Amino acid sequence: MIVSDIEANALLESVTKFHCGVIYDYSTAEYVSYRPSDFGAYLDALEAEVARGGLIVFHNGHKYDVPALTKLAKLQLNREFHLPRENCIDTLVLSRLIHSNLKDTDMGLLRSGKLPGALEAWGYRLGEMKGEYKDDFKRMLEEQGEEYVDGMEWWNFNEEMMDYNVQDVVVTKALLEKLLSDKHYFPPEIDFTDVGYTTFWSESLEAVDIEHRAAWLLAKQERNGFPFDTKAIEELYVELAARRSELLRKLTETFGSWYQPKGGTEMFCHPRTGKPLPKYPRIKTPKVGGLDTREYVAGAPYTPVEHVVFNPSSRDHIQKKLQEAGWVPTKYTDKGAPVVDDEVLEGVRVDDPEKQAAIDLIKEYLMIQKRIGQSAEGDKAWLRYVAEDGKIHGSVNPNGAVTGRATHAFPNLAQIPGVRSPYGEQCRAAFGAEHHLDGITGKPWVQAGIDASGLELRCLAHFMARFDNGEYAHEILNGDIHTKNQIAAELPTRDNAKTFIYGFLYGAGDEAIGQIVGAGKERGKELKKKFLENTPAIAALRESIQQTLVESSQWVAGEQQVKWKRRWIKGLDGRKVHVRSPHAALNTLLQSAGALICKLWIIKTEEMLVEKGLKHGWDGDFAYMAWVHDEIQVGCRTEEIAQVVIETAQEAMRWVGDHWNFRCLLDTEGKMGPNWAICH
Amino acid sequence: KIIHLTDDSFDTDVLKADGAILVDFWAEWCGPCKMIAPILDEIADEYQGKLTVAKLNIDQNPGTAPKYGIRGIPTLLLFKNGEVAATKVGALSKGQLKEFLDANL
DNA sequence: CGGCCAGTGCCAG
DNA sequence: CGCTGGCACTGGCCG
Ligand SMILES: Nc1ncnc2c1ncn2[C@H]1CC[C@@H](COP(=O)(O)OP(=O)(O)OP(=O)(O)O)O1
Ligand SMILES: [Mg+2]
Ligand SMILES: [Mg+2]
Ligand SMILES: [Mg+2]
Repeated sequence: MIVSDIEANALLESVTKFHCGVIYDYSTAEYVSYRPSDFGAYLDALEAEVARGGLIVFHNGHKYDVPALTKLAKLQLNREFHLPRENCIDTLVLSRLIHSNLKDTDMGLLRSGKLPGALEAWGYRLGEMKGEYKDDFKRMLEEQGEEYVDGMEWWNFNEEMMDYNVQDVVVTKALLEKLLSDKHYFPPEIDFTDVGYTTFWSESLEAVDIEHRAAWLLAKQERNGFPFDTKAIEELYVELAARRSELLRKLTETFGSWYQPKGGTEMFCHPRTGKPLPKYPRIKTPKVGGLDTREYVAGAPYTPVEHVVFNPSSRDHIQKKLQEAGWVPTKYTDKGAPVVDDEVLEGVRVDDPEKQAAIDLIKEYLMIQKRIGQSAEGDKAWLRYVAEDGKIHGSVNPNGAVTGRATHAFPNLAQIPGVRSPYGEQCRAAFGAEHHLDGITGKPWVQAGIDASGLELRCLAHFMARFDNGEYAHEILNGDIHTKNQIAAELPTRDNAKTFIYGFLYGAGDEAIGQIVGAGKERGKELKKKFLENTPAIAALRESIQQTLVESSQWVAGEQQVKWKRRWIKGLDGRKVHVRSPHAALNTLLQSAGALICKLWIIKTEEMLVEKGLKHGWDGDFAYMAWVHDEIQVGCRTEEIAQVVIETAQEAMRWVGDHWNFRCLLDTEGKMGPNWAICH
Repeated sequence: KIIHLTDDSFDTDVLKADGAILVDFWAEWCGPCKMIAPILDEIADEYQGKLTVAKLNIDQNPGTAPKYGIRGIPTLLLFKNGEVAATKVGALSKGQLKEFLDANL
């Protein structure tokens, strides 16, 4: 086993030069540095470790180092270099699995200060390498009279860079050993720094294997990117910006501007008693002035103010105009500010008709800015992330949620507006295989969208089969459960029938329930009874969870103090799943189960396609474009191939279900089309 | 003796009035404005002959002040023949105003 | 005036 | 007590 780390001139997207590399061989216990001129030698060393059936450890190598070395090998040396997935170990992947209760900076992409809780120390030092090296650069630099530029600390190699590289390996090694010391994932009988790759995956907890495979596949997905129609979105921006301009015109005619205190630098004091009056706007006393054209005197105080135009985006402004119009809030916030959301906005009533109608313009205005913000103006807007290849390469953290679910960001391709919502079809149609032209033929590609049917209800069925002998599981397989739940709860749409149950099943209050299905707390109660009564096994399951985790707890003030017997649960693959709160214990169980099922699923799916002879990549037959929890979107070179993907996705799901001996049959539904609009 | 303006009455009551007009842009929430009000009441009785004191409440009439660059309050704009002749900002003393007036009328 | 940050509210599974 | 997440926009604070 060897630990390694490399330094390059840029991010994967445009890396073009290998600076240096360090390798620590457990077999010799020595560190070896490699400078620019040693690139071929560094690569040989890695392949030597592979020829021995060894292991190579990197910290975040699945997303950067490994795929960067392949690219750099072809560009700088005309060499074909491909480390096999089975030989690589990633401490970031490991760290995220064994310390899943903690956040991380995603290797410096996030600021540690805005992250909740504590951070694992070694991993922290690793994610801050660049910034620390940069600060040293600007320093060593300015102490020379030079000027710092862009990010010049990365354009050329240097011994300062070499030392950090060495330091990373020494820290990554320390991080490795601390993770390998967790007896729950790695049995203490084996010395994992001294065994071949086959032994590492077979003797360690199954989760270690599943997390590395998922990570290897999702890094590929990130590299495939999602075909995006820029022209369609730029033209959508124009429509919305125009509609936005008009609503502002209308609103700013209805609600006029006003003045506010600003720049007061002195407490106002009563002229007679000298008593301070904090509640009054601060003032300002001239000094000087007293023909004297100047517009000030001397002991004549005034109150500095500013002119402010109505801003529909400001909840403060809205709340201020509607009260003046006659509204009296009934719902306030912790800080005493009134609640202004679509829910209350839809129920606000006033006299002035123009003002009342204005409210809709306000709701439409906010919704439109929600769209413009995500697609065009916001920091993470689509139009800002579209790469040169006409694809958006969104980032994915395979194990960012406590439950084992993945997290998506920059931008979050997992929060794109649904087709059944304002402007969703246009947003949705903008992402799609049709927007990718084949490298050879030039013809458009096709999309294959597969989604796991009634996933978490089947997960519930599985866990309550030991209480109801498999009954819930039986009823599930009798037509769409969400549609059979819709009519039952006399609900409108199927999406809403889904929102209901999942709010119901994870302990949502009677009011919360009634709101969703949107009557009073009376409705959201008869409905909790009707369904909770139509299935008492859910009550048994809940008690076990409690009797297994909690010992007892108080309620001392606005918080919670609990005495646990054990504060985590065992996942479908044996990992520990942290339970933050007794009331959410059930959710943790089902969400975690669903997540692990979908993770093995996409893994098994791509594995079966490559087995059927298919090549993964835009230069092949299919390409993973996105994975949204229990849904995958795959681009296919021909209709024929999309037919196979779909068929194959169903085979893999049934496989997973058998793998973990699930007490509820698992199923998938696939659609073939040109984009995400038609494929979901 | 004091005139109370509105956005719609401003033009003819001020910009088309004969002689001098002393306009006060004020607001209920300002301490300095509350201090100067008393003074203005007396300045009205006294200059009843060669001056018209008129007030405009900036909250109830949001359209006029903007056109004048109101930056602080109370603001005292002295109009003559529909044109701003003078201007001073703050709670002048009864004794300082009279001067400002005398030295401008 | 752009960076930091709290308070809020919406988008998806 | 819905719970997992990301993220945008307002408004107070400060170099
Ligand atoms: N509002 C919610 N609260 C909690 N969990 C939810 C909520 N909505 C969805 N989930 C969970 C259920 C399983 C997972 C994906 O759900 P998805 O949206 O695919 O529906 P589903 O899988 O239950 O059924 P379908 O066959 O209609 O897609 O996310
Ligand atoms: Mg590194
Ligand atoms: Mg599904
Ligand atoms: Mg889905």
